[PDB]
Amino acid sequence: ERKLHVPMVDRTPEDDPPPFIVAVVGPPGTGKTTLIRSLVRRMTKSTLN
Amino acid sequence: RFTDLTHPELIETQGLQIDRKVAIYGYLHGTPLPSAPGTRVHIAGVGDF
Amino acid sequence: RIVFEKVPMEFVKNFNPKFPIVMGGLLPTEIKFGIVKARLRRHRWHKKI
Amino acid sequence: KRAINYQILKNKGLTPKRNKDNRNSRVKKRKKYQKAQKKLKSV
Amino acid sequence: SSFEKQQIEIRKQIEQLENEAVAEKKWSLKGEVKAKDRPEDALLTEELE
Amino acid sequence: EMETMEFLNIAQHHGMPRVLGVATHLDLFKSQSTLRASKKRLKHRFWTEV
Amino acid sequence: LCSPNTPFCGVQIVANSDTGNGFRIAATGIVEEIDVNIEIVKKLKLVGFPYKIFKNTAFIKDMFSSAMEVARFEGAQIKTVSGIRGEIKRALSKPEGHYRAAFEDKILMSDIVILRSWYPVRVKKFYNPVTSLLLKEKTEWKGLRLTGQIRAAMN
RNA sequence: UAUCUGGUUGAUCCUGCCAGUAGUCAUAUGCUUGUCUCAAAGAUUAAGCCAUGCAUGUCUAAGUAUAAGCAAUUUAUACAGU
RNA sequence: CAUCCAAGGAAGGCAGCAGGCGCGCAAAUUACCCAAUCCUAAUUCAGGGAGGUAGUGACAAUAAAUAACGAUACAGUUGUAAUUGGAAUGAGUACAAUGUAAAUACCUUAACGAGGAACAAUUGGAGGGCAAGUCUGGUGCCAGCAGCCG
RNA sequence: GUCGACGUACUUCAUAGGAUCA
Ligand SMILES: Nc1nc2c(ncn2[C@@H]2O[C@H](COP(=O)(O)OP(=O)(O)OP(=O)(O)O)[C@@H](O)[C@H]2O)c(=O)[nH]1
Ligand SMILES: [Mg+2]
Ligand SMILES: [Mg+2]
Ligand SMILES: [Mg+2]
Ligand SMILES: [Mg+2]
Ligand SMILES: [Mg+2]
Ligand SMILES: [Mg+2]
Ligand SMILES: [Mg+2]
Ligand SMILES: [Mg+2]
Repeated sequence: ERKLHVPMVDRTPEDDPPPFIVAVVGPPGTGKTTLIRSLVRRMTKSTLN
Repeated sequence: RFTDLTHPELIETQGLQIDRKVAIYGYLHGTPLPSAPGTRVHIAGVGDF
Repeated sequence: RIVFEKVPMEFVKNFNPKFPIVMGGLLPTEIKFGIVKARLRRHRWHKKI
Repeated sequence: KRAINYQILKNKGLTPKRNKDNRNSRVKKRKKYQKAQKKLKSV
Repeated sequence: SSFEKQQIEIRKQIEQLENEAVAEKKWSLKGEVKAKDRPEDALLTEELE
Repeated sequence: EMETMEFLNIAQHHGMPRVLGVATHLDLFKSQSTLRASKKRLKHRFWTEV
Repeated sequence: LCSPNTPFCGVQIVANSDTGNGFRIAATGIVEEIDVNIEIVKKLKLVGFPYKIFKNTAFIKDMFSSAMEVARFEGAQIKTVSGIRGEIKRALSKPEGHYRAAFEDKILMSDIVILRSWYPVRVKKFYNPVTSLLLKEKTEWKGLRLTGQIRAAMN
């Protein structure tokens, strides 16, 4: 039963989909920027100052 | 990225107050955007163009 | 690349890259102006009615 | 810094008004029994 | 700028609406109204159910 | 904080997207016990929203 | 306009200067219909007093300033604060504004008779799009102020 | 089923009937969740598919060291410690 | 079925411990250690996701806080207190010590920790009453529905 | 095809009797 849902249409293209938008939202001073730099380094091995 | 295509000569002859022509670059998302010009779009915090 | 004409100059002058620029297509009904009938309730955590 | 208030923190929502006697069952039963004794004295 | 002109128009309208909000309501919006409070034969013009 | 709660309510009404809670500044805690209690309270409150 | 079922949220304050400490999400809702006109209406009550009573029949004053007004409201439904229902029968020629009414039961002098009526209301066509990106500060966009704020400002 | 409640008429009793009220266990789910001891974690009859890491090595005085290994040395020019 | 590839070839088996997919809707940590239990070896010594330790949705179970003793006040010897007096204590914080392989926790304990004791117990059910308010019906002033809206 | 038979799952109608009183 829990598999059932309202049928809908997904318009994501089959080929070459756009990048997923990841928004780092939070109060000031929580560490949004330092999170992005750490994440970017892991995937690309280069630090964005 | 954001780019202003206004010819600087128009900026000086008429002044900074003149309306500008701008080019916006980015990935498209959601349903396909029609190719023909004249499509109405709303830029959040600016207005409808 | 999308080019817009008659863009206000304040957008170009007061341009902060930190603030995102979100463009959204508009369906025909979004263009029309008129009276909107809706069901609305005060947010539960909002102090005043 | 805008810390969340008590309503947002506990999120008790809309609840009925409950007498303080419900917080401790021992006190509630003590009051019930003494009231019952006062009622026996009339029976 | 055109945006600035829009701002003057809007500010004029905000001044008007602030003044209207402060102003004492019309007799029709006072709830109970007696013949003395409202203009004589005010109901003649108006459409009431 | 209020901003965190304000965003969630906006997202909930406009179509809830994937939400991942990331807790920082945990090194500021001085006790392991109180750190676990804050994590448990913080996690359960977060579960109600998302 | 926007298609039905479109949810939305409403806020009263967007400027950082007026944020304060309270929650800023003021309203939530779902648009049900789109139209070009609406017929909001408001209750308007006419308040008068009786001066001469003949059992069920009675004469009332202070509904109306002239027999012009009574002319339309003949047969109108009226009742007292006590709940005795009545009808506006006929306008007295003298004095102006006085009319004869009949009630299901005899009314008292101290009673107040009221006529229920409905007054149309109009929606104000005010539209002030938020244009934060066009501002230098981008975080203190301010538009029409709240009634409480205006009253405080003028004292 | 029992007990209790209610309906069976112009009313009250005595029968009878009718309806609701019992149960732990199991599955799913909702709201709440402060302290001490203790303890388990299956399930689409899908024994369906797996990124990544680990899960099986082992030398005593007592099988084989000229490691161009280490450190001790003339306790050791066959070796002798590790 | 499926990974790498210079396309010539090469490498696969989590119904082991963690952790993923199987949906678009969901649930333990990719944690520490061999200190105990025992197992393997040439062996007292090395290894052991076997196993233990801790973390994590109220699985199933045990015990058990959220106040106790008075005075005053008000009301029909009973009830009610955002009244009032000074005594008690742990939830929590924390020197320390104990605990442990190292830690967390427990048991101890200096110093803090209580009147709205806001240090803010919950989940269900039953029954009211209020209006210049709203709707429906009719052997007048009534009845039904109901009443966050006067 | 508002088709027939069967199987399965449900809905429904048949409850008042004696005594006293007015
Ligand atoms: N001690 C500690 N400091 C942290 C942590 N996360 C962030 N910080 C500090 O918080 C400060 C701000 O970090 P940022 O990366 O600038 O956070 P931000 O989201 O960019 O903040 P804004 O850009 O000002 O809106 C830095 O000095 C960080 O060192 C954390 O976990 N522990
Ligand atoms: Mg930053
Ligand atoms: Mg604890
Ligand atoms: Mg829950
Ligand atoms: Mg408590
Ligand atoms: Mg304790
Ligand atoms: Mg040697
Ligand atoms: Mg596994
Ligand atoms: Mg040997």
